[PDB]
Amino acid sequence: SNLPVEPEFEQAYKELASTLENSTLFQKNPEYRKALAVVSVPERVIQFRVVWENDKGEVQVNRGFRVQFNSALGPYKGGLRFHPSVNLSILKFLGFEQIFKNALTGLNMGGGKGGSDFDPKGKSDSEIRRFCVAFMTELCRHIGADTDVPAGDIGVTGREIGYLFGQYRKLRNSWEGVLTGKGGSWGGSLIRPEATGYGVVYYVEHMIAHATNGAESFAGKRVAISGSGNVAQYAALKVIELGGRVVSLSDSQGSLIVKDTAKDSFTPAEIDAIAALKVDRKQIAELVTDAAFADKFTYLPGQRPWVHVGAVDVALPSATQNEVSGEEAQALIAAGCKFIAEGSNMGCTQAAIDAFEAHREANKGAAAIWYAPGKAANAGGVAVSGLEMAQNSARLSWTAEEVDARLKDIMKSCFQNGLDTAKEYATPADGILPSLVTGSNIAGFTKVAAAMKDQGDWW
Amino acid sequence: SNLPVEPEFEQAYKELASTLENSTLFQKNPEYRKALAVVSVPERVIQFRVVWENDKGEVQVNRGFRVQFNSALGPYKGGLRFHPSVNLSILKFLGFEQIFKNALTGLNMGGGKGGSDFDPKGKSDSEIRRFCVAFMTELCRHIGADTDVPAGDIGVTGREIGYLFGQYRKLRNSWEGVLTGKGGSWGGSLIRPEATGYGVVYYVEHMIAHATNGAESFAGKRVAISGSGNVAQYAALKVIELGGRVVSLSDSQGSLIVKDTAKDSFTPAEIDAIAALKVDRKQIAELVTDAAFADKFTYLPGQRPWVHVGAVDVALPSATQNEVSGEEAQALIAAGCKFIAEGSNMGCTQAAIDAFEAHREANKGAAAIWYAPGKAANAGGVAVSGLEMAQNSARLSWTAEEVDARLKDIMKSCFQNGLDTAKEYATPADGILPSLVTGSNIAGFTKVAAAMKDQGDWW
Amino acid sequence: NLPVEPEFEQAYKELASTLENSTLFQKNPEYRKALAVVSVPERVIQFRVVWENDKGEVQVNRGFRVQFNSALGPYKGGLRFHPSVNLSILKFLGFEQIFKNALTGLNMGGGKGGSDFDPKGKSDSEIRRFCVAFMTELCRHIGADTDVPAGDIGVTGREIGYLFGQYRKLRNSWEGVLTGKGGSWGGSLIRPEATGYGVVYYVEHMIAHATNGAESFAGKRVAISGSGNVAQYAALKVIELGGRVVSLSDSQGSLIVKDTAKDSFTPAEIDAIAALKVDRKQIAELVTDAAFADKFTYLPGQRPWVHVGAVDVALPSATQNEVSGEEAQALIAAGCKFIAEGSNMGCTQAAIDAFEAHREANKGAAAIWYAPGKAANAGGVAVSGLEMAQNSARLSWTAEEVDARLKDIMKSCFQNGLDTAKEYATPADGILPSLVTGSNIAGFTKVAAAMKDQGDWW
Amino acid sequence: NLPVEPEFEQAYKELASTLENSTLFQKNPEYRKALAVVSVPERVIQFRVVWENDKGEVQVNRGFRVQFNSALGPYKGGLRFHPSVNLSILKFLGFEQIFKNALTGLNMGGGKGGSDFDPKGKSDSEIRRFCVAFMTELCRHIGADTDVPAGDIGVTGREIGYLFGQYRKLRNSWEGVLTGKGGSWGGSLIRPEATGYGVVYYVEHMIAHATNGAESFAGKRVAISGSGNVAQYAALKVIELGGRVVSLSDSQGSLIVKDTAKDSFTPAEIDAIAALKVDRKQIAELVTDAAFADKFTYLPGQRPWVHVGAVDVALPSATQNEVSGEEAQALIAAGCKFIAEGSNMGCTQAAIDAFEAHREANKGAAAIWYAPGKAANAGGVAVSGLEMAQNSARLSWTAEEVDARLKDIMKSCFQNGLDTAKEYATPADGILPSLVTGSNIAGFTKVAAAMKDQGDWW
Repeated sequence: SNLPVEPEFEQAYKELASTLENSTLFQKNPEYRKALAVVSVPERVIQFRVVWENDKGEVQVNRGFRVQFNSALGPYKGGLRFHPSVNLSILKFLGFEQIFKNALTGLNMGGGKGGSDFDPKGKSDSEIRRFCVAFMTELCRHIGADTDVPAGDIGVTGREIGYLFGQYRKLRNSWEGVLTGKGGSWGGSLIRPEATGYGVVYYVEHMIAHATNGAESFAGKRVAISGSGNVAQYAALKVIELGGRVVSLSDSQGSLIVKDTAKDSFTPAEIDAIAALKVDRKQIAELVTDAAFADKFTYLPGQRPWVHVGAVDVALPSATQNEVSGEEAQALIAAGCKFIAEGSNMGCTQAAIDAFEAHREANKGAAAIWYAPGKAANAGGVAVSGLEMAQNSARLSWTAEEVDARLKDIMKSCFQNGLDTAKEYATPADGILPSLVTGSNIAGFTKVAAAMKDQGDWW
Repeated sequence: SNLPVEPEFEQAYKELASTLENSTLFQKNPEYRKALAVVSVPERVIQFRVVWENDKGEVQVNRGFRVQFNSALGPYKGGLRFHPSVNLSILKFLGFEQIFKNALTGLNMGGGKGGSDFDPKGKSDSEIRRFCVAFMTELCRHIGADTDVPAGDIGVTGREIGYLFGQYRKLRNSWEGVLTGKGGSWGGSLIRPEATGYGVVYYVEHMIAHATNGAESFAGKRVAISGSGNVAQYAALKVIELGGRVVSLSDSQGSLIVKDTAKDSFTPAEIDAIAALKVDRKQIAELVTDAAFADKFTYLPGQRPWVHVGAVDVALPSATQNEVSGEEAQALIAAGCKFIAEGSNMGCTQAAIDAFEAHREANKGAAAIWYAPGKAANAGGVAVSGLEMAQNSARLSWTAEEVDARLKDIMKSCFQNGLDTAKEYATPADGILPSLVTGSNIAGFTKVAAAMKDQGDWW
Repeated sequence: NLPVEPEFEQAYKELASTLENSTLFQKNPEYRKALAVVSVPERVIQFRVVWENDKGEVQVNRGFRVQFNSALGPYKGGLRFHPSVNLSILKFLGFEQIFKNALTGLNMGGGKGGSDFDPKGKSDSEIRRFCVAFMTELCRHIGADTDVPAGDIGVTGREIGYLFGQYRKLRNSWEGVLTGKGGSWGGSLIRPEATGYGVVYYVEHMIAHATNGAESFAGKRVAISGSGNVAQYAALKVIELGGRVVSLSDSQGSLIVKDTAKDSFTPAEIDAIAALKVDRKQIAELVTDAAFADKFTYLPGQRPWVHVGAVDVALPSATQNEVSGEEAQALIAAGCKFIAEGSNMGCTQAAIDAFEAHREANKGAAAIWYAPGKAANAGGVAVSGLEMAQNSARLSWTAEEVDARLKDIMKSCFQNGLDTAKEYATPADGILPSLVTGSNIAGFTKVAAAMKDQGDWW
Repeated sequence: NLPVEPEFEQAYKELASTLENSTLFQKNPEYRKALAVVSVPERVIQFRVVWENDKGEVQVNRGFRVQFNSALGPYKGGLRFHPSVNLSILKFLGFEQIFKNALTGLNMGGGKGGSDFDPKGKSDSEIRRFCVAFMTELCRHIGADTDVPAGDIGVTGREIGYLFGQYRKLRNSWEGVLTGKGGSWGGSLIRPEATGYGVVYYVEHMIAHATNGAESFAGKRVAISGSGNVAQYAALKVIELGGRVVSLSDSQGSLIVKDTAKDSFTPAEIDAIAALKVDRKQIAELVTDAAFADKFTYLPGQRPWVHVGAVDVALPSATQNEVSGEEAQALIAAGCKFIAEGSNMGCTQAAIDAFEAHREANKGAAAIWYAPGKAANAGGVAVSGLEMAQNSARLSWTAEEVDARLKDIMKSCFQNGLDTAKEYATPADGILPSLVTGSNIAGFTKVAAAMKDQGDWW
């Protein structure tokens, strides 16, 4: 060809094509291979020079980017990354994946990603404000509430969303849902901190409902969680609300586990204390310096929770990538684990995923461990961005109760899109649970592709 | 300096600064003094020539104005005034106050004010239409549903909102929530006539709930109302709905009071009759020409209701400015009055306000009379403007029931913002009710100020 | 209910007075309605300007743009960054711009803007940051067909640069949105020389009418004040025409030729004053050299008028209100016969009233003839219109082409003011027509008439 | 983390090198900061282009627009439809356009765009469909004050037509949004002749400086390559000036006069090569007639340089990289003293380094003098600016008016490059100043300086 070398993007494309080729989609719909060629070239890319002033009064140059990849199902939606590795290949990879994740939710959102090679590390607040102002001066003309609604990602938190929103308001002279992850007083949504964690649990509550034909739920279930950030904390609290017991949490240095995994659970106050050590970036281990905690928990330095919990029913890896091995996957299966969902991204290794799915194909219905990818089950952050834009449109804020109930419905849509897509295009044997991984890898594309066809984007 | 002389604006600024300096806000947040310098200079002022034609075919010149003061929490929101005194000083004063009132509600609304030195007095309907058309020809380019949403005020009623909306539609070729107080068939909201009056009562129903830990409500309470316009009429009807008894109403010429303040109440039919005398601009006194009314009410010419009602529990001044003196405030306290809220603006004199708050600091909890300023408790008109814009956005009209329930929730937000701000920055002694006047004077600024900071408008 | 704007109210009052004291409202009585419409600005934008100083502190200033009148063209007029700036002062300066711009004969409306921002003590980076903040809001109200601002006190080529570059980044368009631009990004030749040449061009036409062609600048002694581009190019033009330049001055004092009867500044001397002024130095520096100190007297703390001896022409080219009523009577006693301004509002009202009373009392060439700034000072504003014209043609005209159109403009301006005065302010036979009243009427009727045609009034 | 863009990175590197090897950064050290800012595009738009071929199949191509720099004007530069097109190649071509456009002295920024769409084998209807699809997205980023694209390889009058008509339908505006337009819908006279005349105009100025006016084109033997509008109008100009044209060529071979010492192509011969080229025919066809075959030798598979014998001037007017380092040393050995390009990037870097080393080793008229394309090749881009100027005037100038402004432009371009070289790349006494280094510096400092004034860097 003459095409640029884009290894991250070429790999994302190959992965999706590889999933679609392996299913029955092109056997039944051979013409959808054309959809694949079309969708894989972004509708629009803006690259732009960002000049800004540092604390020493010195001119600085960075590169700014917005990949507006697809808008068949709604306006471009997707995060901004401020990281010195950022380039078009990486944003094309992330933006391409964001199309199909947003689509998988059921919400009217396209896909996109942007950001900068700007490095937030070592920068003052004012440097971050000056760059945000310089960045949004160009970006403003390509985005807006009905066109493209960016959000946070690596190096873009509430602080940068703040500065970017202010500059947009000042340029466009308009108050609108142009960004998500806004502050609560200026168009933010309630249930945003809780979105991903709560969403993980609503997703698996849909899995438990389906697998067990309604006979079981989270009430009395033993849940092994890993990690202790946003996702782990709010997933724990939702499990407790639904009458489940969380027997573990972990940070990078070890696992905190209830000594009695038959009886006991983290309480909401124990989660608050964990939350208050994380803010002050201390180790979970530190809690067993007090007398109350030491009596109720074992701390296991350097250890993941999976082999140490005993009999468990649900596993919510919510710490990091590749945090459940093939081995500790067998250990969960052996322990009678029936539900595992990724709070984290790519949380399960290929070996762990293979073990779960091998088990799903050799065990009928409720006797299978059912695995759900993060793409599907950590989509709660995405769902609540949709609800922030919905609230912004009418400029009327919902109650926590209204936002929570809609997030649960949206997670039921993520679950049902995955289920239905598996049943059509990766049809399981009689009595076998459809593959929530294959379902979820395919569901996005088929909706985007049929929509592009209806809209004349391919024929 | 070189600044223009703006006595009304300099006074509004001094009053807010004086409230913030007297609290603990700058002791805990000294950097918010910068927010004060920034917020006090409007983001944008448009002044513009208005040329229009009178009934004699003669050219007329007036001045048109829009102060777009603040938009950190939403699009500019605030009334239009057509009055021969109008100038930039007065609109800056009103627009500045509107920022913090809208903010106090919890709704995503900035603040603004505009209008004209045009004098509606003696003008024909067609003159008012010609001026409205000439006025909106310039104003249209600076406003719109997501930018700036004006409304009514002195000299701008449904009639002028009508003409202004028509001209905007004709200029912009768009149907949108660009104005509030619209006609019911063209984007108006239900519960608009009832907004302020109903809102007054929902606010105090929140005060009664808090003060009495839920043990009391409006059911069986004796309520002294003054005035007989919109506010008094709908406040009365809401009190009756909630099982309360309204023992009084008044116009400029005297007070109509139930002869038996232990037993009796105005009924909804007696309010209809009062409403039908007001439309035909007659005096409440005139009702005691009939036999039924004379038997049930005493008319007291030239008298306010406050000393003449006996034992009363709630007082809703809803007539005019400075309509409850220091003296008639002691008389309400002595009568066991525990709740007073301003339906009217500045309804209580400084002396009355001081008496209420002196009583609040010397009496624990439910034994205090609790006073709420109009800024807080008459915000129902503002709340229903928010709900009109919400309905306009989707172009789907709510039921009276849906609008009423949301107004009650919004009034609970006005109440809670005032409470929480008092508890933080004017912390009462143990067992003392937080100051709803101080709370409500501060709550607006702290939300606008922290939002400006998040958005980079000051640092 | 109106706010008190002294400066504006004064300028409206003296314009009213010039029109009342004429045949205008006798012949066209309906034109009284136009004065009341013209006097209220079509549009005013006031805005918050938040910017960051070199210590990283948040600073807050007020931005303004007065869009006074657009009957004859897009709004046009300078920006002023000065701590005295307010709406009152900009309305006053903007009201004037309407009639100045009108008198060039080009399609330019009138306006004025700026900020109470104080350039004094500010670094180049603080100015760049303020200019970025300022244009961020201003950009949505202005444009090459809407409103084309320019420089003034505290807004030089430097600020015009930073304002242009921010307008270009935000609007993503390269257009004649601002005048006074650099030679390589839409600037005009003759732009440095425009006001100074223009006042001389105008005065040339005065001397020809007053003497029926019998005198010129040739052999005239010319007192000039100031030492900037305006005083420099006014002097170089006087010299080219055979006149003698007897004075220049800066803020700290005057530099006068010892022999004001026969002697003169040279182009070489002018070049060295300009050399000093790029280096921010005083003209006093020069009588420290022996050659200059023999030719010239330095007068600390003085303007030149009282100190030049007998003189024929005065061109105030320094600052506003630099010719008092007393200094005007001194110029009359020194035998001065022609006075027009290189500086914006150089002459006080007391000075203008002295000149006009002298003109009414002295037949023909015996009178001192004053021309108002809206006519004689319009050389820069004229070349600002030719800069717009060059930007819209996408070409840069030669210095000779710009200069040719400038000469033509200043002649049509002189002629309009004289002919208007002869029709509506008909002087006593042998009295020089009022170029004060002629120009005021000429500029007011051209605006008022176009407003009528366009339905701004009836 | 940056992507590898060889072409771009090479062009940045050789520009850096020319600036380092000079007094520029000694005199103006702060200008180093500008090189790093100028080198990153202000804006790049990449977009999907979906279109339908003659079998009704969906096709997908990549569209680009690089908006490199707009300090000096709206973005300006051609579109290329060629299957090799990518962001790297367009950045390279766009970076060059900044400095080419700057050197015309008109207000034009720089840019470049196009598509990997392959016109080869495509019908007129497929091209129309692709042009409609392409402009459908491109239109929102471009405009007569924002970005004015033009033709290049694979984008001829035909594509400019279809692009213009789609822009007009979508934007509902008739404006100078594109250059290279047809004579009846905003096109310019001299647009066919612009690049060929322009290279000759520039070379005229070279021969005059190198010989201090003692030689001209008169009696010069001129080897030309190519047979398009550029080679045709370059030849007709050389002939008008008394020069002799010894070669033309197309892709399949050269056509050389047998007697390169004394003989020449005629205007009549040029007319017939142009007759053939409208009919898509080879220049080889011509020595099948007896008259031509006696006058001329055809050389299959050859460019002319090695084959012309002794020659005085070389004008490569065919394609990029058509003068290797070897062919450059052959031109030096044949006694060639002046070389400039009619074709975009005709000379290889190896050729340019040979010419510049020869210039540094040979005093005065003994040196071969090479002029870089950004200076000598800017005739088309110049007339593109005059096409914008005509569109904004709403007039069509005569051929003589367009030609007059073109001569003036190419003279100011030559003079800027010579004077810049004499200031910052001062040659050894009797050495010809580097028009390579002079032009590079001249074009970089005009852009860098306007960027500074406008606050793009400090």
